[PDB]
Amino acid sequence: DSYDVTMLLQDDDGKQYYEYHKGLSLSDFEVLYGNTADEIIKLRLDKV
Amino acid sequence: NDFVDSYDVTMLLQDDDGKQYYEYHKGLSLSDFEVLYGNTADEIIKLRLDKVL
Amino acid sequence: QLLQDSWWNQLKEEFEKPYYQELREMLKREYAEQTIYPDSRDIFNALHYTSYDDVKVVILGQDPYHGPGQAQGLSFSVKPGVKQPPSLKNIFLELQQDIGCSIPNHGSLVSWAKQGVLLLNTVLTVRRGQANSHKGKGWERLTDRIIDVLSERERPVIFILWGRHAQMKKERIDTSKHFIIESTHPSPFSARNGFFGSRPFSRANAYLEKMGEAPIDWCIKDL
Ligand SMILES: [Cl-]
Repeated sequence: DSYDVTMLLQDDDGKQYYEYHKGLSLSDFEVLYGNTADEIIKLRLDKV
Repeated sequence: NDFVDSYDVTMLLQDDDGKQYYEYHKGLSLSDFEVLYGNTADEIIKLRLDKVL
Repeated sequence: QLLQDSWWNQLKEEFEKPYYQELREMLKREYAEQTIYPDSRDIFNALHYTSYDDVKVVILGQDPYHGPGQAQGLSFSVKPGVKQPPSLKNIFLELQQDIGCSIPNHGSLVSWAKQGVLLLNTVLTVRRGQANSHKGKGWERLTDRIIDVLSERERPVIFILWGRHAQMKKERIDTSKHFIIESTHPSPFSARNGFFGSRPFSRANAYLEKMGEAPIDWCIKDL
């Protein structure tokens, strides 16, 4: 029912960086994915 | 395609009876990944998406 | 008084309650100690731009964008000059198929707000880079009451409810008076499962015209 979401993203200048979101429902995750503007290099979803 | 990237997807899934199993998908477009996510009925324990260099 | 008269006359009692005072105190600390979005001056922008009397359409969102330069205190919209996120791009793609509008060179929906579209998120603040981090802190209590007072309005309101979380608010809305347009969410995971082809913009305008109200000019002009 609850998930942690980790993404490796790449900005327009080529810099790669991790974001860490915690305690999301799958619905929250689906919305988060649609709210992620930079290129997704890696994505991890892990049930808590 | 020299103008498009591909992705690998790994999922650890759990069936309705509680058995956990891995599923491996290779060479997907981003759109393919999104469709795959929607078509996955079993419970997601782990999901990994990795862009292929 | 934190809001213009037509909203304040409906909501003033909420702002006096303990839960709001607790929320305000939490936010005063968090704005000082870390990075919270949107900017504090922008928290109520959806209500500043769209008065209670002027509401024609409500487009419900969840929480603000969590990255620098994005959130304006409006659901879905982004400040001019930043990249449009994927759900917002999908909103513009549907708008293009439905109404015909060209895709704009920015993602700001302020034009819609100025024409009576209430761009209401259910949670009004977020910690940078941490989605849903202000869930359950008091905002949902207030935004439920905003929905309640709109439901209580005599003049009908058109509610556009994209996705499961927004659709849960149907229970608060008096459908003997108000109109509901609902579909799957514009997120890439769900857009091609109902959102695309739903024609929410022309449908909203058709409800307005039936009521003798001026339609929304949905097309966003380049900056
Ligand atoms: Cl949905």
